[PDB]
Amino acid sequence: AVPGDMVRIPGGTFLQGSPERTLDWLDREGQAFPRDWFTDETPQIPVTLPDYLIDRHQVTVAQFAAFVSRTGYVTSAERAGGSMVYGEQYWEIREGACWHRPAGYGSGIRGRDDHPVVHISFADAEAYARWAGRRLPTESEWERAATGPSYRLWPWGDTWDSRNANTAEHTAGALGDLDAWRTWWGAIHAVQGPMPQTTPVGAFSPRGDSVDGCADMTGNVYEWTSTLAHLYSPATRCDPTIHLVMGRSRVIRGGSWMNFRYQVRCAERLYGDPTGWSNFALGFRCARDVTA
Repeated sequence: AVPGDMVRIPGGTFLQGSPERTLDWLDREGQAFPRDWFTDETPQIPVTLPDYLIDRHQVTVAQFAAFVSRTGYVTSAERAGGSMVYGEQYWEIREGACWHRPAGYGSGIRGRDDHPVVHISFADAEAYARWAGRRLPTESEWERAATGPSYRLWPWGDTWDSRNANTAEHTAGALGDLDAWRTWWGAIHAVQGPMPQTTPVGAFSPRGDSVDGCADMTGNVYEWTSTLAHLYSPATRCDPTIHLVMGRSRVIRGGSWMNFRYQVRCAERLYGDPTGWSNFALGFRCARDVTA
């Protein structure tokens, strides 16, 4: 039996990572990051997986609330008294920030039932998945579900469309140019506070869905995987801050509402501190062996 809220990814072998021509092309595009910020996607490696199950949607607020309701679970951020938000200029600790106070004391989740839940630490996410009789996806399971059985830049193919997902490409597009966006970012912080601009899970289906049926693998919230940060070959060379977290951080995928197109690709790698750190743009979805 396959649960109604999961989809079945068929087993096979796929090329995990990004080919050299993609990095060449990002080098040509006038985007910020030097090449060695993307080299942790290289070289591509053959990865064999069985059939496996992955959630169609990111875990929502309403689902996390049911978990807390029935178990009494207290999240890392609650224990710490705060959690990260992106402020006027930098990431910041926000007092009281947590899944039910996404912007800290004075905010709430009224009417965001079906949005992805955020301020989820690595341990929060594993606790939920365990309770649900499931687990986190590995990095390999996540990427295969995003790119499909052959390589593509985004879940829907190689041509960007700001309409297919919840990213900053939409919002900057609407305000007219990257400058009006930065102004806007500043202005909405003054009053409103640091509110996540999440969207209801599945709101862009089927446009932005992956080939196997996963929604929001692009943008909305970052997503935890169970994979400890590692290079695809021992000779891969990246920015020293990426090397620094290898073997310590867990892998975070998908990009978020805050990202532009190159940080929401199927193969983009990000990393997070698994020991209690969390932030207002990071959640998760679950996965399962076909047979538990």
